Amino acid sequence: GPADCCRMKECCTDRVNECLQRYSGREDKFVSFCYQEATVTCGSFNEIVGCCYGYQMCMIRVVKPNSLSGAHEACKTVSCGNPCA
Amino acid sequence: PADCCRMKECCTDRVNECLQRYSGREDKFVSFCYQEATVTCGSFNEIVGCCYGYQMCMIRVVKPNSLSGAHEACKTVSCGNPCA
Repeated sequence: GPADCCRMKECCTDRVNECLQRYSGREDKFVSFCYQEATVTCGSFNEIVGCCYGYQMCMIRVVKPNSLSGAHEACKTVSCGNPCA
Repeated sequence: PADCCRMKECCTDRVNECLQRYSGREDKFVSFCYQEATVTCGSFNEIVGCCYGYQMCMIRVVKPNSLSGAHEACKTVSCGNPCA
């Protein structure tokens, strides 16, 4: 149950990044898994949407094996979209 | 493309700028300026507005001629649920 949507976003992108850092060499295959993990820990206002949906979509588009950091740096500021639906 | 961080920053900036027009009477204009900020920055629920926690914080803290301190105190406060 997040108290603030922006804090939720910051938490979201940090946690996804760290999680994907655990999956080095296969990061692209774990973007969704790590996003779900981040949604549980950081919370969400709609669990279907999660803690930052635009970031998940960006990372799915961009993340390649052993290339995590550039993808995260590029995607972390993208608009999350509507947290409600 | 909406973003709640950008929305929050827009919200508090716009409320502050709006209240800067009402020097000496800021306390009476907090809600007005929050409506102005909500229209300008957008919201995910128009009744809730662009940052509800900030509105309530400013209602509590803003006194005549002390706007900047109030804004500084309130601008990082939790917005609450943007949806309802």
